[PDB]
Amino acid sequence: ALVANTSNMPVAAREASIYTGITLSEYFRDMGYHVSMMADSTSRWAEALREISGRLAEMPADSGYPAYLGARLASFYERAGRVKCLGNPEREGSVSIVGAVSPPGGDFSDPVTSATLGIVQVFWGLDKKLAQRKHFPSVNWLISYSKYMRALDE
Amino acid sequence: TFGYVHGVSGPVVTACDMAGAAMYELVRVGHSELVGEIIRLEGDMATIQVYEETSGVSVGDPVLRTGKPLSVELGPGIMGAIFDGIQRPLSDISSQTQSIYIPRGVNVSALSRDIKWEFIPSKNLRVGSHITGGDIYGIVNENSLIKHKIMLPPRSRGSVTYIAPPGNYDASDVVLELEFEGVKEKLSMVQVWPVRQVRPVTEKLPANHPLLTGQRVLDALFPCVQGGTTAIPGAFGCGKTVISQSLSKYSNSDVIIYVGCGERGNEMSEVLRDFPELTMEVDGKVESIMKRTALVANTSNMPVAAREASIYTGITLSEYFRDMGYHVSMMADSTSRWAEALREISGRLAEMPADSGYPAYLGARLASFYERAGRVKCLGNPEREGSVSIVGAVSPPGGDFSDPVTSATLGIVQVFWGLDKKLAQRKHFPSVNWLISYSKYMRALDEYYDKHFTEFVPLRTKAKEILQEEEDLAEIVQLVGKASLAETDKITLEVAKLIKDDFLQQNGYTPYDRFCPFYKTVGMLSNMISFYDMARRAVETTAQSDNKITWSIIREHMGEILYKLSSMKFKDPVKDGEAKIKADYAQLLEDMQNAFRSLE
Amino acid sequence: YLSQPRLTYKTVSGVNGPLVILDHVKFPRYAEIVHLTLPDGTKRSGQVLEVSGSKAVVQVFEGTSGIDAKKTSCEFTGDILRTPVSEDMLGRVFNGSGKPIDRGPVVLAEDFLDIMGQPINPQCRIYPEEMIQTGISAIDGMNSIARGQKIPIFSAAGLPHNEIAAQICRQAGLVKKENFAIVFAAMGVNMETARFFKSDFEENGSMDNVCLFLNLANDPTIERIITPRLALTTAEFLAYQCEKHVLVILTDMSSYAEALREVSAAREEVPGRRGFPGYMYTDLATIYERAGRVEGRNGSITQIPILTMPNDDITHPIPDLTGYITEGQIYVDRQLHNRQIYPPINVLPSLSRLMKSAIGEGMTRKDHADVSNQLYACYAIGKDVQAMKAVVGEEALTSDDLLYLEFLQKFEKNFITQGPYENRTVYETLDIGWQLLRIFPKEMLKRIPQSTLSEFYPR
Amino acid sequence: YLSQPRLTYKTVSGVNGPLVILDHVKFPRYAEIVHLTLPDGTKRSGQVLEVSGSKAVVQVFEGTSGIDAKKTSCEFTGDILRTPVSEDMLGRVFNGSGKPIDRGPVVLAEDFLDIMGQPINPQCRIYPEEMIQTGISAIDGMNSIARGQKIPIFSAAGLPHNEIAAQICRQAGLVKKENFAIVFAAMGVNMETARFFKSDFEENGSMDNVCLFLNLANDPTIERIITPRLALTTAEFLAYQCEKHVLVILTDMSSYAEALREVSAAREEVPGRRGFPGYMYTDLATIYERAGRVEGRNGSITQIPILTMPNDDITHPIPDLTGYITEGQIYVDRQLHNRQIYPPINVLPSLSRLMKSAIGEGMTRKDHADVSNQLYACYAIGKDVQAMKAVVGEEALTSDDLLYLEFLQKFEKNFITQGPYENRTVYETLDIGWQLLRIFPKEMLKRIPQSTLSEFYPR
Amino acid sequence: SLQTSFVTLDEAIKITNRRVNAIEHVIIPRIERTLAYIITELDEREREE
Repeated sequence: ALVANTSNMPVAAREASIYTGITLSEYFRDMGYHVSMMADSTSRWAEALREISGRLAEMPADSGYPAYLGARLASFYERAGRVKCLGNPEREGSVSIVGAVSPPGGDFSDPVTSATLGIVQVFWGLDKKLAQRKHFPSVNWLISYSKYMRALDE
Repeated sequence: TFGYVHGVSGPVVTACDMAGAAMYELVRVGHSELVGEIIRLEGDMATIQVYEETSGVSVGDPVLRTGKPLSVELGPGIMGAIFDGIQRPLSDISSQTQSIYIPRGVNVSALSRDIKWEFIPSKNLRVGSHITGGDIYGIVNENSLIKHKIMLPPRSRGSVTYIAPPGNYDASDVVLELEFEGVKEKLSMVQVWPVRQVRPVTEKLPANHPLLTGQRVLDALFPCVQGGTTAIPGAFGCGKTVISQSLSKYSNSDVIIYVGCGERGNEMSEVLRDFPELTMEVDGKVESIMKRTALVANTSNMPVAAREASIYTGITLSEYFRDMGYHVSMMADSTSRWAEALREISGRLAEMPADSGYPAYLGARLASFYERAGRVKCLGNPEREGSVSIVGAVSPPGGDFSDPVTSATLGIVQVFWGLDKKLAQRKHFPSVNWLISYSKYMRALDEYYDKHFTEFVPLRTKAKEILQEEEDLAEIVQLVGKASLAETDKITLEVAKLIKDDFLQQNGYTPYDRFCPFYKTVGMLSNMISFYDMARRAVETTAQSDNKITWSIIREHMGEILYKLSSMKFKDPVKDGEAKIKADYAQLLEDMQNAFRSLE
Repeated sequence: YLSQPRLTYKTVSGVNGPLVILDHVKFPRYAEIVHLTLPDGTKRSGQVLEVSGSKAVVQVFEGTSGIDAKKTSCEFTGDILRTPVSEDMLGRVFNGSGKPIDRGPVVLAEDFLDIMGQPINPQCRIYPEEMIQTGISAIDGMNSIARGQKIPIFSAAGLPHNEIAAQICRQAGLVKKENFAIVFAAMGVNMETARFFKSDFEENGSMDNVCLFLNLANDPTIERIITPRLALTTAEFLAYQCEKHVLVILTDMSSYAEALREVSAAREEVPGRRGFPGYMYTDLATIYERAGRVEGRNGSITQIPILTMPNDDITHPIPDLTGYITEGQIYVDRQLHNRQIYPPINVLPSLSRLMKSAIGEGMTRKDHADVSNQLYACYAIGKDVQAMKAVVGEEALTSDDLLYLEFLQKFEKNFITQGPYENRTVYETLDIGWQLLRIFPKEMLKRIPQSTLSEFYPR
Repeated sequence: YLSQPRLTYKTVSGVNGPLVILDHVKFPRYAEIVHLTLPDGTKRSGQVLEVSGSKAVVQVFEGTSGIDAKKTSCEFTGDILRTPVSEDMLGRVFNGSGKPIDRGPVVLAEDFLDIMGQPINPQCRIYPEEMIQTGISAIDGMNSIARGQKIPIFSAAGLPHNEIAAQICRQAGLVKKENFAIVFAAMGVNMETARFFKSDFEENGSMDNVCLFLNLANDPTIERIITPRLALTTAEFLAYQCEKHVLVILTDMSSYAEALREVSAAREEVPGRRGFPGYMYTDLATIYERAGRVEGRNGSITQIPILTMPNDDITHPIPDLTGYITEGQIYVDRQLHNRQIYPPINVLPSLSRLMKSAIGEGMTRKDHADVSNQLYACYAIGKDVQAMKAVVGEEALTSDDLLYLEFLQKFEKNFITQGPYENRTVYETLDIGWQLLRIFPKEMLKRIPQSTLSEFYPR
Repeated sequence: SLQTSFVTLDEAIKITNRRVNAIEHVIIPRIERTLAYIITELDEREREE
């Protein structure tokens, strides 16, 4: 199933899209299915937060983003995970989150990439200089890491 | 027409009881009548930006409202005067006060009202005739060079009800009266036009007529066209004086305007001192350049509003004469200093900064500045035409090209006369870099060149190819020493030197080389390129075997020809007429063709 | 329709930069258009960007110079900027505000459309599956254009990006071996650029299918952010209501971005990078995403949002945010132009994000994808060889390196160089590709399967 | 004169840092000077920075501690800050406020001038001509100061920029092929250096022609802002009204700039580039450009602003904004100081754009320009040879290289190295130059015309 | 003797020129790009402040 909240649609709706997606994922998680949802943007959600925060005349933090950006991303990603379900039937499910981020210029320094990397446990960094050579997928393989190597060794 | 000062927070004055005011209107604040503008308005209160010092301004002081926004006074007496960036005559302030200072709140009319000008009506108009905007109804005789044509102000029209008879009138009298829908307008010889507004034209035309400057370089290789826009770097050692003097002295334009934006006091003194001493032959008589020039002078310590406004004041004066059918050439001494003044105001207004601290609209302001230049078809029934050229200079801090002001300028101007300092150190003038400089009017002028000169275009193409090859060969020569080098490359290297020495280089302090007429410039290049082709053929047709021609052989064989080619720059146009110079150049062509023939 | 009389106000509260603030307004409407008359009779217009109680903030398009506080007269239209549109706008020339400047009459509307438009329902949007033949090998081969695709040309001041766009307008056809309606928004440009395109469109004999919108460097900077929507609004009428295939070209989008930045600073909005609004992306999407085919209708809109890259900075917010929205870019540079190569299109940093589906069996030729990918590999390596050779010297190279230097040199002059009037087919382009690929032995063509090399390589 | 009784107010709305906010003030002026009397009888000065209706806001020159809102009285003078000026004040030492600190009397004025003054009308500005010799060879025979130019000394923190400035005051004067005065202002100077200037000027007999202003580091920061205005106000009186030539030395403009930033903060202005006010450019020009020659008068003002480079970075706004509007630079280095060379001035990065007019026949000596040009080339070459020596050794050098190495060693030891108490006039400096040039045979002195060599080279 | 010194020098010239070329084509361009990046990002931080 898929959710469309395209770039030329209302910017506020970008927040509802992200939460709607994960909420749907949890529902199926509860039924004993393995769910692997992915929001292909993230930065567009944080961008919506910045635009609204501006209209609200809030005090911004790093690079114009709301101070609570990290709070929103942390609580979003922590809804992922393999769980034992509630309910007498003893189901087992999971929600994975594979989220894209769109750093401006490809510079992994913006508040969204920085905050995201402190939350996610697998970092699939891509290198624009590999994409220019059509070396796809453009994975850098030097800055990427996965903290699940030991978990899967068994 | 008066309001009152409510309070002062520095250079910003808050007015009360000033409901009847428009944004970017003008006010004279306080008992000294300080010049300022209204920016923010709220209720019956207004926020005034004062250009000059506000020390001494009291709460309750009067403010006189002036209906017109920042505007330039246009009429007789504009020529020969030096103005402040906001159109204040400096030569009258210093002479009507006997002071050395510009008085705070000084209020001297831009054009004096004590001069009785010689005014002649057009003699075609009668009472009851129809006149429209841009029409000329009489001419003022200022001096021997420029006739000052009196135009009906734009956005005005109607039936003529009074025409002044021929006679001597000052700028405060009434010369023409016209009635539109029962409303009579009394017009003097002076019109007022907002400086930020573009004076309308019938149509904007393509620029096709060359700007005939006196330099062989910056013409033959890098043409400028009347109505075109160029940029010139401004560095201490670049030798920018050569262009300034050559452009104002011998150009085929009619009116010269020199605009300072905010330079060092001593630099403004050099311009103000040099210009009055420049002369040119006109009808056989030597006339002062100041009889067909106007100058706007602004030093770095002038009010920032004037330094920012100076650039628009200049071009407004330029368009004023453009509408007369004259070709006007305006030089902005430093558009970088203008951008500095503009950034200062943005800072003063606490505006959000953009690239390298400059206002977000920097590019829009520069783009709309240069767009005002060009050849136009004028307004009014006389069906006259004219043009404005801009040769504004850029001087970014550090000499870099990354500064948004120079980067934006280069994306707007169609010709770049890149100057260098290394050439000056080598005593090679004019100091033109050649590899950096370019001109994008080469195609636009192709029609003119074909019609009048024919061979100029292939010559300039070959000339740039020869000079570029000399640069391309630089690595080969360094690693070889001209030993393992083709004889055809030696021709390129030595002929390219000949070009640099006895063509692109010009000595403006010699009476014979003060001005190089175009027909002489193309003559000089034609013979050098013709020699190049003959030398290439002499080697190439004999380079197979047995008996070959080399560059050393050519030099030994026809050394007199190489001398004659170098001597061509000494043909003084003042004593040797057009027919004589061409005749001598034709003889060189014959001498050369026969010299090579003896080798085969 | 709106039957109630309009109200006129003389209640201007104050003026702050480009924003005129009115008070005592009855039931202010958000994003409604206001017409105002200055004391001297000048007429100007603006849009309400904020309402609160009895106050409304009007952004004036022409500008706020000369706006009074006591005599200014404003009237509220009662609706959003809906503009007249008709099919017979083709062949007309308009200014940046949508008014005619060709001495013809005003538009005799077939309808009035909201300049803001509406997002197309993604469920009815149909994925592009048609290729446009641009005739430029640098594009048709390695970065194909689909009908409905969004492909700006990233350029830099002084480069012939205006000539490339003009060329595309004349020799852009189909690979099905068709008359495109062109809407050209000339914004933030000088007279010579607008006259260049206007003359070229007449020279091509296609003016009957060309609608021009002009907004020149000497025109107001606020109108420069509605002109694109005016052009697109016409395109939407033609493409989605009259089933006309439309090509929409927006001139240097950077003048749009700068005009937008001016508005952002004026309203004190939260900046992102280089002073541009934090919502610049959303605003750009509003402009760019008005493109593509819609299921059940035979029209399409193709966009070419050409933009100038400030200081050749590929990471500048303008090309950066555009790159995130559009399906790739053509990208020209100075390294090719400085060598008199035309078109000066640099394929390495370029891409077309629909090429993978618009080529191959049933579209062009089955080896299309394989030729493109191998050419990219060979071109990029040749550039790597120059980067090495610049330091180690030609004598330090082996035969494995000289092959890529030979490829690179022959590639640029045979494949990329064409000329303003050289119109090659896509089939000829691929054949040329093979002529360059056959410089290498089969073993080095590692991006191409043997099922392709065995058929095409032998020739 | 005004002859209007002064009003004293006890109405205070509040006190906030350096500012005291008054109430019910009658027709207050901006920049009006007022005097406070505190409950302890203490008197303090201040100046009105904002007047919003009846709410005048005054900045107190001294600290605001001890000021209440019930008993402190504020006397208004009815006027602005006008400095009493005379010829007699030459030979006096004043503090930043214009008060004597030399145990002498208060100045008995010849007139009162607004210290902000007025801009000099460019139409009557005369291009700089003759030279003012400093007595320091490194800046007389290499980068002389024209009688009317403005050439800054850039120094890093810790270098002897104050010792050189003091030496200039003791040694500077006219060429002498009674009408010369120096006005010296130190901004933000510490107590130890303030003693240095005062004692060094008095002991060596120079004080008769020096007007000294000392603004100490612990003095009110607002007084530091007027200090250079008082110095120039005096210079304008002495120069233009009393027909004499005035050399104005402004020491530690970087400390001025810091005090200016503090004033901006007091006004609650948003800081500009690197924390400095957006108007720093015009503020520096306001001070700097009040100098030069004027038509019809025999006086002149020159300036030698002295600026400490923060972090030794010439790019910093302070030296950048200064140099951008001045004519060349002296430039004091660090390597020369660590090598124990005094003065530590590096001739290669220095420049005086007006030297061409300062020197020559009728002003200094015929050969001045030729000696300078040849010495500069010889020093630059000697440094180049020295760099080569470090790579190839002494035995790898040829005879010409050894001559350039010998020149470099003796040039710095004899020509540049001087000592603080040796006064070298322009003619001795040139003769010393020739002693260095006669190291080379005539054929290697490429920049000196043969006519000059034949007259001066031998003997 | 001339031949041996010559061969050693020719290797010395190629090695020295290669190092010089790398400074010019690799190391400095990289330092200049880094410095320009730093300057731009610092101005961006100034703006948000």
